[PDB]
Amino acid sequence: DPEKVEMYIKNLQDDSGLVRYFAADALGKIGDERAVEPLIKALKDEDPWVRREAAGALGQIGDERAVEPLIKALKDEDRYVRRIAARALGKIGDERAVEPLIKALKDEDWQVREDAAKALGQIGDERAVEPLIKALKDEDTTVRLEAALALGKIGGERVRAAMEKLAETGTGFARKVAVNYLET
Amino acid sequence: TDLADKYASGNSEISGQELRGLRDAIGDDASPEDILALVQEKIKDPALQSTALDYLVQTTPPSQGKLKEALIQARNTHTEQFGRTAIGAKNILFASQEYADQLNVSPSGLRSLYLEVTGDTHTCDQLLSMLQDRYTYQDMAIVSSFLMKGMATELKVPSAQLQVLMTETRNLQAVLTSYDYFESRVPILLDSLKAEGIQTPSDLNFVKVAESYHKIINDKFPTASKVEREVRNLIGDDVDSVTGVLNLFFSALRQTSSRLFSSADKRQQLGAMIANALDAVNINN
Amino acid sequence: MREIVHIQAGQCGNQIGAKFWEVISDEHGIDPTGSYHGDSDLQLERINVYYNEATGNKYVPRAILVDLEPGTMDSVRSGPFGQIFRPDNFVFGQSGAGNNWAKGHYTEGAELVDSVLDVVRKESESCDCLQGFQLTHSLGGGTGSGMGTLLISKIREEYPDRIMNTFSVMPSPKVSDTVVEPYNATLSVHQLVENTDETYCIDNEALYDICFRTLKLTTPTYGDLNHLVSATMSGVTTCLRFPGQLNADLRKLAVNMVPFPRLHFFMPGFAPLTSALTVPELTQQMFDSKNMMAACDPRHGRYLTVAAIFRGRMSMKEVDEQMLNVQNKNSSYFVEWIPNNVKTAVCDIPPRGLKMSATFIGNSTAIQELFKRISEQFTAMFRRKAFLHWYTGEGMDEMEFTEAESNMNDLVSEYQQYQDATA
Amino acid sequence: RECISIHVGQAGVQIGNACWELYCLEHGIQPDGQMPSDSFNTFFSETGAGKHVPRAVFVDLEPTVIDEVRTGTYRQLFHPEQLITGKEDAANNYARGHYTIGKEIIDLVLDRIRKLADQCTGLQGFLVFHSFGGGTGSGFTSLLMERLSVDYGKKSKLEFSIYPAPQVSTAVVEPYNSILTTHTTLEHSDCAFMVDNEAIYDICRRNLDIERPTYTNLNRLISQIVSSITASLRFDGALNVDLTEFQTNLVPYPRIHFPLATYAPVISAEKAYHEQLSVAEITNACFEPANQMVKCDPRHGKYMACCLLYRGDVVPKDVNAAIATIKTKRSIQFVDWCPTGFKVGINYQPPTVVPGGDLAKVQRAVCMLSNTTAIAEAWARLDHKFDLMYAKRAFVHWYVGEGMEEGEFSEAREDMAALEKDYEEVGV
Ligand SMILES: Nc1nc2c(ncn2[C@@H]2O[C@H](COP(=O)(O)OP(=O)(O)OP(=O)(O)O)[C@@H](O)[C@H]2O)c(=O)[nH]1
Ligand SMILES: Nc1nc2c(ncn2[C@@H]2O[C@H](COP(=O)(O)OP(=O)(O)OP(=O)(O)O)[C@@H](O)[C@H]2O)c(=O)[nH]1
Ligand SMILES: [Mg+2]
Ligand SMILES: [Mg+2]
Repeated sequence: DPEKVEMYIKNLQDDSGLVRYFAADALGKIGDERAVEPLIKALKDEDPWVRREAAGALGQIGDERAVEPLIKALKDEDRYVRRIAARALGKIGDERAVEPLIKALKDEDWQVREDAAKALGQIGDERAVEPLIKALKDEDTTVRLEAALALGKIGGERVRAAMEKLAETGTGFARKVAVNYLET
Repeated sequence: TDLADKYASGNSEISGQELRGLRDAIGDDASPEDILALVQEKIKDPALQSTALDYLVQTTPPSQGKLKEALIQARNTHTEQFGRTAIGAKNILFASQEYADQLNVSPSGLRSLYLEVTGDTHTCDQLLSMLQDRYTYQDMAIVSSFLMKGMATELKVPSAQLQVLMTETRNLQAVLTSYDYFESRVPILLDSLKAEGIQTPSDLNFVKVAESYHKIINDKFPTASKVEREVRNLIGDDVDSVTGVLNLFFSALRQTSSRLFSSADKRQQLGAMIANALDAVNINN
Repeated sequence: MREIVHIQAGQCGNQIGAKFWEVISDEHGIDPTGSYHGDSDLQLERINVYYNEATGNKYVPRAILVDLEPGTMDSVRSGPFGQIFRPDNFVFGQSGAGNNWAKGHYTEGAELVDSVLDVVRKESESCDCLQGFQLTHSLGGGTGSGMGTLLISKIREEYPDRIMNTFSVMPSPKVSDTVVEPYNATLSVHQLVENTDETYCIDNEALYDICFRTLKLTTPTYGDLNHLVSATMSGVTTCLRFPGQLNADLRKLAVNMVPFPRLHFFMPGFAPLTSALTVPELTQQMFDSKNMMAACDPRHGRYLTVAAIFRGRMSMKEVDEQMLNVQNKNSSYFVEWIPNNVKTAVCDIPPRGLKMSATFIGNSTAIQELFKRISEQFTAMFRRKAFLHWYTGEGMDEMEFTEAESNMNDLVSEYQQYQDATA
Repeated sequence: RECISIHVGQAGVQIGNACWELYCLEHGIQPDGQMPSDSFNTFFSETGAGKHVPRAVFVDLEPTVIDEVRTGTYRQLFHPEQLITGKEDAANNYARGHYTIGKEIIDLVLDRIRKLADQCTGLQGFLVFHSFGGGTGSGFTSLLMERLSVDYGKKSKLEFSIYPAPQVSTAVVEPYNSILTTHTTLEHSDCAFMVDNEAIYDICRRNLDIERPTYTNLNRLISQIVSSITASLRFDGALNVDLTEFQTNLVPYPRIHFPLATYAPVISAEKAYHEQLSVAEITNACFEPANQMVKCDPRHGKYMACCLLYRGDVVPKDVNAAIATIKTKRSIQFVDWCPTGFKVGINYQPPTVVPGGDLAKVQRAVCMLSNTTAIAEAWARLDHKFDLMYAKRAFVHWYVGEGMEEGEFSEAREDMAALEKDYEEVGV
């Protein structure tokens, strides 16, 4: 309803974090465009539950306005805010997010690196081919698995050339990915 | 037990017997004059007479409107006659009897003394001199406690006057406490001097020592020279004797009641004075 | 419910108070410089109760040191842990009441009190949540008794919502030769019965008797008595300083120990006195008349409430069993009309030198024996109207002697009524 | 569909921790709210980011207990505003929890509950966890129950009360707090599940073989029984699918709303290998007073209601067969104006155990809920201890000092005397 949306938009200013975090979650679920500028303001909330919910909400709406503010949320102090901002950027599918997500592939937290790889696969920009190839050598097995899956969504000549090189000079998992995905 | 026994209870000066004897002696048609005559016959003490009259007015039912009014008028007349002599002494009856027992004296005598003391403006010194002429030092302190009990109980009366008299009596008590300090410590000092072969004035006692101490503290403008001078005049010129007493006076100063000092400064000034005197009588170690 | 403000008044207060600091500081691993050099994280768990943290993590006692006698400043400072105390927290006078209660309560003491209250105020502000106050003093003197009970009343008017708990040293002829002590003890008991929430009765008669009879010390000194006081104080404050369920704060202990507001005088006990002891031997000794710090026979009354504190590494199955036996075997000495009145507490950190110890806190109707002893000593003097002018001279009046006498005899009668109270 | 849980005081907060630890395991939610991937949504709100947040509020007048939740493993499970604390506790004094201290925090707690209620599409009611003996558990709970009755009128309020037991009991005054809270909560609770610490302590010692059980040992046992009671609300169920279904199936007389919970099997982790117990065996154990969580004898009273809540590998025919045996063998006398039947529920979700935990994993379990007049035995124990102390007016001054008039004590006792007479009157 148009009223439920304005009510929740008003709740994004409430003193109570319980009210703000709920309002951001609710606005994401409603998906009304009117909530995009107030949700962008919520990405700067003191409470990390509200920031996380706002990032998630913005990804669910899918509006381009959220791209530059979500790119700055990839540098958030909170690992769950970062991981959700990466998820959201992949959901939106905007090319502007490719270079910041390539940097997030090198995050200290593996759930952020994993969501960055998934997002890069979702976006499907060729600039992600070489960084995702490097992520096949990540210490985390699930990050390596998502980087191989992501390259599978990209495909093409950059993918073929990178696989031909890895099947020749690469070792372990990356070598196996290059031989197996080359057959596919 | 009746009102007469309630009145006689704790009252070492009246029996329920004499009170009943008095009430029974007073007829219903007894004029205020008749009542007083009877009260006066059986009871010589105005305090006890007034006490008896309270008993009489109080033991009389309002049914005997004429008698109670006559008794009331008699008591009013007796109170008009004696005023404080009856009422004041009556007020402190317990106190006078309690201390009369401790002193093994007459309670009436103490009540008379009390009224005497409280009948006019008296300074501590006036009180001290007034008591030393009547009591042993031992007994004086006890007497002072009777007067204090009596005055405190007079919260029922020369209000303003008693307040001043109480301040003066407290001063008196503070002085006596000081004399007690010297009483116990002077022999020790004299014995210690004697033990070291130091001959001291044969008559030297705590009073003379204490009196010298008080002349010093009450001195209008005391000096270390005046202090040493008084001490030398007191115990002589033996360095250890003078030192001993000055040390005793210095020790005494810390123990003397604050009320005996014109200010906090006065106590410190005296200490400095005594310390300076002790230094003067220590040059030749 | 966190910080406690400690105050020590007079010679006895400062002597017993300094041994208390020496003892708990060593228990919590603090050296006289206020630096923590401990062994367990439990030592610092409830450290904020008695200590304030300085920059450099220098733990300083929340202690106010008072005496009208200036000499006590030096006695404290020259002591073992004398350095640890805050220099601003030393409130000292120019005199020393000389065993006169009126001097400490009305004259010299009432002059210094405002300066003390200023120090109590500043220590109470740097308190997140103040529990209450704890005073160490002797009832026999002039400063500890008179000024101490003036302070109690003055603190109660300023902090009415806070617990006021004291360690009051009862005078004894066997220890102090001063005549007027029954006056100062009777005039103080009168205040304590109306202004404190819980009072630990450290009786110098019991302390002398323990050193003389049990420890075999033929000529006991204050040092020997104080060794017993420090151990008792260390044990009765164990539930306060270390983590726990039972009697954790002054009010939780008050609500469990005080059935009637005036009946708040405790008989402290401690085992073992001398320095291979089992839980049954510890339970047996801790209840024993021979080990009580107040000269009362427990068999002369009944216990209204009891708090038993076991320290060390021992079986909790054994302690629960031994405490239950000590009650079902001695049923008649415990008040029938207060169910489950004996609450037991276990602390794994034992006191220095012992591998196992037990501290007892009893609210026994047999404490009336202690007050009766003081009333008998008092009556005999007040009968002759002895030394009255020393007190009346300082401003007070005879009625306050008669009021103190009546109040203490009413307290003894009150204990007796609950001793005889049939369920 | 939603239920809001309120955890009051130490016993409530610490039981809630054991409960939520179990609910999380039962539904496969990690302590960060994430679930590696709808029934359990009645207890957990769901966020787009992945989080499942307990619909719970934790209140204590002192911070120390909740501060441990705030810094614990479950610190990210709850939003901080769901964890509320004061500065000074109730010092085991009902009057402090109800009047003095409680009055300060009540308004905040209520607003936080309202914020939770506003995130509900159809709030069923409240589940309240607290002790009887504590000042906050007794005093603050009754204050809150009074205020919830106003704010959420026609909404069910179900309790989980910790009946005091000398073994663990930290206060002499616990009998007073128990009678006082139960008097003021009586007309504001719709159903109350009492948990007698002596019973749970005895089960830990006998069955779980823990010589000196800690509150942690007890709580894991309480939370198994709590989980069994609330399983119907968290899983697609047939019996007690509603908070209202609890009253309708267990509370025929409304003051008499204290059902006796019995759980079987409670096997030690140490015991396995052992032969797994059948539907017949676990049902038989429900009629053994050793397995009751309130110490009393149903063989001394009469039943008003009886619910059998099975969990695990249990087949309907086996349950019918097991019930049939119990009807013919046991003395299950029902009150003269009631149904002779046993309401049955089966949840095919196996019982969940806490990894490590003193309790062993079982193939099948049962929690029987009975409304027996025998529960008045537990009221009588409490009432006697109250009577002994009140006659001498012992400790009463503590309460009067904290905004409570002495008359409230007598009034409370009079309501207890009436409750005892009510259980007597049912017995005909
Ligand atoms: N156990 C114990 N009792 C003490 C100690 N010092 C003095 N006492 C006792 O304390 C009582 C006298 O009180 P004091 O502390 O000396 O007096 P005060 O409070 O300092 O007051 P002033 O005399 O004016 O200095 C007597 O009963 C002494 O036996 C001590 O170190 N330990
Ligand atoms: N089973 C169980 N009982 C508990 C627990 N914690 C405390 N209790 C019991 O609860 C009673 C004491 O009440 P508490 O709830 O702890 O105290 P509170 O609610 O915080 O109240 P105050 O601390 O007095 O303000 C006693 O009967 C304890 O045995 C727990 O973890 N488990
Ligand atoms: Mg001294
Ligand atoms: Mg608590």
